[PDB]
Amino acid sequence: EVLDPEQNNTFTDHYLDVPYDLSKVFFITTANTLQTIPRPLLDRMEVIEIPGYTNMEKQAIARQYLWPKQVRE
Amino acid sequence: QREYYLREQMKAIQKELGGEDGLSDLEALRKKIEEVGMPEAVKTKALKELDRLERMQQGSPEATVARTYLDWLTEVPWSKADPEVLDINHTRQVLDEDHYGLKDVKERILEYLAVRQLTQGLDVRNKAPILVLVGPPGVGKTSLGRSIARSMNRKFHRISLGGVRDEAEIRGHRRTYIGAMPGKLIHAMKQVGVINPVILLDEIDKMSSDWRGDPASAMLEVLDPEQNNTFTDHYLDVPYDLSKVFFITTANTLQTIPRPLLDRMEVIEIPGYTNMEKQAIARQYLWPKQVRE
Amino acid sequence: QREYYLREQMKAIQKELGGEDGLSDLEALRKKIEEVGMPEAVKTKALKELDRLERMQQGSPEATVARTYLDWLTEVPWSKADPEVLDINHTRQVLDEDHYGLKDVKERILEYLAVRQLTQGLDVRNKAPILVLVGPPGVGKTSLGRSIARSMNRKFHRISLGGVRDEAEIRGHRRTYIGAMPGKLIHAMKQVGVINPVILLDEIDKMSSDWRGDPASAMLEVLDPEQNNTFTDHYLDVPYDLSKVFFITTANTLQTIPRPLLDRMEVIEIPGYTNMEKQAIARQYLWPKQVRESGMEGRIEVTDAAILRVISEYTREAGVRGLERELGKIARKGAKFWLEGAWEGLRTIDASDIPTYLGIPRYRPDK
Amino acid sequence: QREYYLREQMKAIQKELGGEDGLSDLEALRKKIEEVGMPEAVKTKALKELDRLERMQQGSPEATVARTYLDWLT
Amino acid sequence: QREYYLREQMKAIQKELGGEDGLSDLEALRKKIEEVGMPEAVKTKALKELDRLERMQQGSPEATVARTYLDWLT
Ligand SMILES: Nc1ncnc2c1ncn2[C@@H]1O[C@H](COP(=O)(O)OP(=O)(O)OP(O)(O)=S)[C@@H](O)[C@H]1O
Ligand SMILES: Nc1ncnc2c1ncn2[C@@H]1O[C@H](COP(=O)(O)OP(=O)(O)OP(O)(O)=S)[C@@H](O)[C@H]1O
Repeated sequence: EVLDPEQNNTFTDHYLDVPYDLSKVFFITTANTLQTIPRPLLDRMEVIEIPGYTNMEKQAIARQYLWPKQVRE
Repeated sequence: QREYYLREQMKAIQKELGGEDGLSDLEALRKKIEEVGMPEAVKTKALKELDRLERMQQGSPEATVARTYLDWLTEVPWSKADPEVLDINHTRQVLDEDHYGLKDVKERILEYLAVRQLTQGLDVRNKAPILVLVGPPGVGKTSLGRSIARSMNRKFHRISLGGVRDEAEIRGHRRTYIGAMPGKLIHAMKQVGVINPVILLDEIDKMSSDWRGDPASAMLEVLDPEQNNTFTDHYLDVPYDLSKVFFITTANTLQTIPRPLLDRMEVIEIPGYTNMEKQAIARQYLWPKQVRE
Repeated sequence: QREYYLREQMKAIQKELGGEDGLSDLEALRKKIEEVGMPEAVKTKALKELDRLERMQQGSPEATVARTYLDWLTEVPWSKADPEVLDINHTRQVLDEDHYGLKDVKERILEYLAVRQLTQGLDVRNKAPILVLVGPPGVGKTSLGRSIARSMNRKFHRISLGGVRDEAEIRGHRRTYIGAMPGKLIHAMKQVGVINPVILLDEIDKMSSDWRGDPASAMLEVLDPEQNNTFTDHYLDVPYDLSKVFFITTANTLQTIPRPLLDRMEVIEIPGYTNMEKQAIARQYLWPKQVRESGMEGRIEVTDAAILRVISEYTREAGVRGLERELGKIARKGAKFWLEGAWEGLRTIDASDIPTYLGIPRYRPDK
Repeated sequence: QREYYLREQMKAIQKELGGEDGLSDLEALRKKIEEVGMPEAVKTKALKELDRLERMQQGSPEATVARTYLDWLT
Repeated sequence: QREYYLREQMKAIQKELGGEDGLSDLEALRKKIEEVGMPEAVKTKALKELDRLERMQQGSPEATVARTYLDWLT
């Protein structure tokens, strides 16, 4: 009910007996596999797969982000 | 002369300690009970508990309980209804404006209207359908409910039963308790103004069911096609008829519905679309929507 | 002190509602208490609570509690019963008008009536059996309650126990609370006017438990025929007799009924219907009521072979809700065909015209 | 009579703290219930709950539920 | 003497707001304890939970708990 992209204009919990509007809120959900998400819940979300890094972009991350941070701390 | 002079004295005592109520709106409740619906046993017990509020004094914490019971009892509709639409062609037009395909559901609605045309007063039973729409996760069977409700010129209200686990959400709590009020059905019948709504029960196959909470066995006598004209709440203790309510329920599978609840409902399969149907849906419903937005 | 003075004059006016408030109380209820006919200990408790409903003033929150407890104690039936039937042939003829088949249940009811009519002098008898109807969904369990109650010329009341979780529905709350109502059983006894109704307790196998106990423990008190003659709720502080009530209960399976309840019950199983039984109850019961409700009577009919087609090739069940949904579908299609051009007389639906009305068959017959 | 005068004194204290302040509670909630941009179908429920609240007892076990509900709405 | 003097005052007040001995309680269920059993520790405990029902309000929930307790212990 909270992630339905057509019907979350009217979300109703049990304490507030009124419909509340959740259509403007930017949801970002995080997972690490898709197999344990039930199929009606997976259909409501847009998938973006982040694959894992190669060695030269690991070098770029280590030069530009990780090593100055570990030096300052 | 003497008895209405006695009324003059009690009026003097009342308005010198008047609350702008206690004689200003108790008799408004007296007028409002008698003018709206309310079969005879209900109005007898209602006037019985109306004449035993007047000697509470608000300054009576049980005066709140009785007045809120009366205001749940008078604002739930009794015999107020929307007419049936006779233009079956106009209903066909409005159903074709919203969705592509889906001939089975549309023919079900048009046959309901054809039956309601041939009964223009015959003293027969008027029993509204109880449906379950079953299909794959993407096929539109939630938007179809309010498309039906707009095409028939009826009122619409949606209830989500997706994670509901307690029985106090279908029926209420008793009037004894501090903050009690009825279940979602009586509240939905109060939000809607009539006795002919289209109530979408959003997913009927996802209710929790164990030895510590099973609402799926309290949905029996809500969806019973023979006995839901005497549905009894726990807050209201009068029998209240739900036999005129057009209930549409939705599910993705039939295996997780309890078997005494499944055969209460007429099952309409919605199978999933072919490539020509998806091309037509994409041409005249989805692409103009995305281009506008 | 002004407002004390003012409703002091109001209660002095209440001494002269009609020249007195007595007719509404000491003379309302003192007339109503022996107008009914009530036992002696409850008469003692009623008189020596009207003794202090006498003394107090109206309006104050200690008089409304006592007055509602006196009003609820006056309108519960004490020693008033419907007459007993002495002709079991009339009971057999009434039971055969509402249902078809179901021979063992009907003859068990006739055995109970014969036992109670032959035995009215030894005073161990006349404990009514706690009947349990067990079967698949769709067989006539719930309808037999009203059919049996019409057969014995008694009054009927149905209580649904499908999702009852609180124990305060069976046995109520004490009348010292700010809101106070009795249980559902004594409310049902107020609904009927007699001491011997037929109470249908529907779906006893589906009661839910909670903390503060489960309502099966409170249900065991009323449904045990050796302790239900002194049944005590908490609203009424007195024992009440519920031994003359004929209880009928329904269930779908036995494995979820509590063990101290199954030891006091006599199960009667309803097996499910064969095809000849299904077409008999479709000729006699389902098809006329599906044609009346469509407004198509005198305009469309169906043969026996067509009903056998509908049973064999479109249903797989034990009950008959699906069969009447199919017959209602045929009546709807006829009602829609009527509006797009009428006919005279009545057309008769044959077994070769069924796929026009119901579509492609969904089960294949054996050959 | 002494403690009657005591409770009557403290009731006189609470009905005017500074100049007024006796009714800053429900009148401030009446202001706040219309300063926010609620839909009308929620405003009707809120005003009916507040009118049902204003007859009650200040400090009842049945008043704090309604006041907490109105606070969650505001 | 002081027992039936102060209870004589109990009687003389309860006679008009109660029409003579009220409820048959409060003097002779005091005598029903000595005619059944009992160990003396049980007897003094019964007298202690008996004498707390003396002035406590009739129509209150705690009194009924104490009432059924001393009636079932009897
Ligand atoms: N035939 C159709 N014509 C037009 N729009 C359609 C059609 N079928 C589906 N849609 C659209 O598809 C979307 C999904 O509809 P939903 O009713 O939400 O599907 P749903 O089956 O109810 O999802 P769940 O997971 O089963 S609750 C909606 O925006 C519909 O408008
Ligand atoms: N032998 C029969 N003769 C006539 N009508 C019957 C017969 N058996 C069943 N029916 C009808 O079948 C319908 C279903 O009856 P019910 O008693 O409500 O079923 P049920 O056994 O109570 O089902 P559940 O799921 O346990 S509530 C009613 O309309 C009955 O009139």
